[PDB]
Amino acid sequence: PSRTELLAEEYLRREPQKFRLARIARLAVPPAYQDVYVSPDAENELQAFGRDAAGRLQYRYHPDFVQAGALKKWQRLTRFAGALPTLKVATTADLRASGLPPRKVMALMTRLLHVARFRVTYGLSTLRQRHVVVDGNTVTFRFKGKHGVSQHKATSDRTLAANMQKLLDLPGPWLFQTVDAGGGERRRIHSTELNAYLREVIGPFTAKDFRTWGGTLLAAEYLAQQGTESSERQAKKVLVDCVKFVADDLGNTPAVTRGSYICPVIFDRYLDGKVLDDYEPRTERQEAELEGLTRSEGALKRMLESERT
Repeated sequence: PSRTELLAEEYLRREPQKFRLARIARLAVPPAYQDVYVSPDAENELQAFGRDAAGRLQYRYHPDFVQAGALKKWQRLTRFAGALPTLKVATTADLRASGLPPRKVMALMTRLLHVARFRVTYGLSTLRQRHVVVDGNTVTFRFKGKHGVSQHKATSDRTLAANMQKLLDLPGPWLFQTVDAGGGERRRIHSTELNAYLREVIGPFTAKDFRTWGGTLLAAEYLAQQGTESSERQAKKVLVDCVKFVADDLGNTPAVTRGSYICPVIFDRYLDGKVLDDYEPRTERQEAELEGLTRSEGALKRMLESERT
């Protein structure tokens, strides 16, 4: 199902009465909106959704996402991790579609933003057919990104490779195209269209969250692999190395990477001798809270959660 369809089996339906307190009224959801679902849980990032007068989805978010500087980076990232399982459901629904309809191509792109940390010189939405090489199940991207910075990313996925091969069957130069069955109607997917799709599937989170989350996860994995250091001087040197590694991956400078991409909580922990491993669930309940996340993703979520009071 789609995100809203998945949440429709959970959310309260607006009838002016609600059916399966003052928080809902504060959202000020326009009364003329149709099939309005509102959250029974106060914590949900998506607090309300409904259809406007043109049959378009409209959203009201938790005030924490609209208030100026309401969330620390670690808070935003833990909430983002909570949104990943739902994202996986939504993109799969679109990927099961036949051929190359717009939503399927955008789902493919979204998956690439997630797994490879691309930005939306080139970014994901401006890739050309020359920028991708498919060898069996391996898809390798090589392009010059923002400020001419290197981006080299390889992923192995049968359905990704198969879909990439379908795209490469179309006339170039552009990579991400949607086409009808006959072949006569073909156009590019542009950044505006993709960003709109992201609003649906991950809103209030944005494409940037894939890179802050992904950068933080890559950093945490890097540190876990290197292992802790006894010397403070040495441990801090490892942090500098880690920033360089992640910066190279993300196509950023080290300064911007440490400043904005790697959540510094992971560095605080490392300097105190703690890594991803140390944050694995210790009960069934804890593992259940991490449903839909990978081992590494779940461990990162718990590490970030350790910042809570």
